[PDB]
Amino acid sequence: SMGPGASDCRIIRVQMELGEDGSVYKSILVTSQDKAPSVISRVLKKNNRDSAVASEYELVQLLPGERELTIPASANVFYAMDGASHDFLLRQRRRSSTAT
Repeated sequence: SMGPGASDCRIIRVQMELGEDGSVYKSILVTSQDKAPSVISRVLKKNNRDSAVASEYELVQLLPGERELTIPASANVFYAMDGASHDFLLRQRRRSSTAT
């Protein structure tokens, strides 16, 4: 398409397991090459955290049929996300270390 608003970035909503504090849903910017671990770092610091290694968490996209599409590390969220919902979440991942 054509139009003056040719910008290539967008903003998504991201929750966390906070519970009491309510659904975070913070406005997180998404660039053309924003990979999962880059976006996670922004979400973590938006949660008033001492924001930690993104490798300890995983990026998740919410889908309208009550499903979850988990975005892997080497995928640009901007293209990895299905694009059916601008809503996402972040959760601590339990998976091991740097064994070669």
